Amino acid sequence: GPQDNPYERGPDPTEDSIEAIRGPFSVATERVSSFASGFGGGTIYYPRETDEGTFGAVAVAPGFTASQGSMSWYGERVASQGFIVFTIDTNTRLDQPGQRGRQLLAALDYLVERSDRKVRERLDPNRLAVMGHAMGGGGSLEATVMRPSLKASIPLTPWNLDKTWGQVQVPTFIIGAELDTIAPVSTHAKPFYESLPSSLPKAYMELDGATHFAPNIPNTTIAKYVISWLKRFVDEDTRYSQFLCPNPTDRAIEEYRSTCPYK
Ligand code: 9J6
Ligand SMILES: [Ca+2]
Ligand SMILES: [Zn+2]
Ligand SMILES: [Zn+2]
Ligand SMILES: [Zn+2]
Repeated sequence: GPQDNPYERGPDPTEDSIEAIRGPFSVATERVSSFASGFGGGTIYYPRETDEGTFGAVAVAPGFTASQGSMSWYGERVASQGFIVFTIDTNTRLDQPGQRGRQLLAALDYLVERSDRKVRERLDPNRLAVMGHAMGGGGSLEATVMRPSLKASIPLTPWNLDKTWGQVQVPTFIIGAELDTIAPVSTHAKPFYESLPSSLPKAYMELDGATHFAPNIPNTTIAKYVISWLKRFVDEDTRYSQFLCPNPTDRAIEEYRSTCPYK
């Protein structure tokens, strides 16, 4: 209930609600020009209804050679659960993970400092998160080292040649694709996960049979746990702990690792 947490948004969740293509909030968009400073522009998805209060935000980066269109399905699927979701483009499609991390932070700065009134009035600037695919997932990790005040980080089939993330202090949920040949889980996702502190709230979800591009098309297993992670950590919403702990056992999941419970 709202009395025990001012950040709770939407009705009490069910497996149905977290798997839904659209959550309880209707969503509008604002397009941001690529000539915005610090990143390549993007699309801001935001909840229209303001009667429950302001929302946290997640900036969402694509991978190498890719654009925001590869991540577009996250926009309304996650925003309709009560989040501002900014699917960005990078300065160039060839940008590397550190560059992508800086651009994720620039996108969040844009929301806080430069966005239209419609967005700015709906945003709690104290509750921000990052998510990204592949090199953008590497970027999500990088952004958390740069800005430890982030509330959550979701590296999706992440790629990074930097394998060590022990200094990360932000709750991090890594999603791996079992059969990824571009960022193989053996040398990317798994070592990133194991390198994160064992006292950090964290999880690793590996998708059975999945390729590197699994995160680029609607995937209910990805969506329901992305939503739950952001709820738990951006909103401190413990109504969603039930889906994260104990570890999920969905058939689509090859394996799940976590530091449950998240005190
Ligand atoms: C061709 C130059 O480098 C790569 O393909 C590195 C891995 C890119 C992973 C991705 O963001 O999909
Ligand atoms: Ca720009
Ligand atoms: Zn409550
Ligand atoms: Zn490192
Ligand atoms: Zn498998």
